[PDB]
Amino acid sequence: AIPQNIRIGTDPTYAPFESKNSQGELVGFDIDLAKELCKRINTQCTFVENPLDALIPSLKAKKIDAIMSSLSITEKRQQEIAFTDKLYAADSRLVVAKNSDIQPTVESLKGKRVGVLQGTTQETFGNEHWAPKGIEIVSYQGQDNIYSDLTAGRIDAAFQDEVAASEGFLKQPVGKDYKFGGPSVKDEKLFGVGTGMGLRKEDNELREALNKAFAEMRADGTYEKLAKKYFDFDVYGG
Repeated sequence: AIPQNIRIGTDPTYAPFESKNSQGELVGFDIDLAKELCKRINTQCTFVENPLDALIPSLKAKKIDAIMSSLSITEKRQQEIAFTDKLYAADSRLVVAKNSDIQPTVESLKGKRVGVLQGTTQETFGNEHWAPKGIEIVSYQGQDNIYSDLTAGRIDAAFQDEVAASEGFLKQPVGKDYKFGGPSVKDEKLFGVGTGMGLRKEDNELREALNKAFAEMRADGTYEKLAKKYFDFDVYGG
């Protein structure tokens, strides 16, 4: 028998990713997924505010039944707990201006300047991945600073996620001025397959479901359909 009620901990921090209604209602892209799952699981879903750093402890304190946030999933993390409801693939994407023709390849990247966001696997990984390749990389401490450089042409391209890029980049007039270099490259191991919900292994039955429900969404293209609606990109590409 499945749980009578499911407690989810979601703390909106990125409008594009989530948000809150002044009417007291809760809205967000990740929320819509949970609802669809709630029906499939045939149970009640309750959202509780709480920061990631608190989500992990809360899960241990049995305070929450599941964790739903931007938190990325990784093999190393899987060894600790169980993950599912995978939202989207968080690989990488290249953003360049139509003026400069750049294709998904380290070669064409050689001699080109690339900007990255400090405090990430890209910079650290790049410092070695794109280091011996003879590629110049710059780390920034501002998210908007990176886009500003791109719009200025100070950077030949930036390694960002597809969903995050389109969700914001394209979702903003900035993308209109420039938008090219879809699929790029990057180690998926750093961020795993992408992002998902943090569940405990004991969730043998729940995991079996959520996973089953996810497969159904793919069969009916519910996931892909929603993605195409929210934004025009490729989930597979990540």
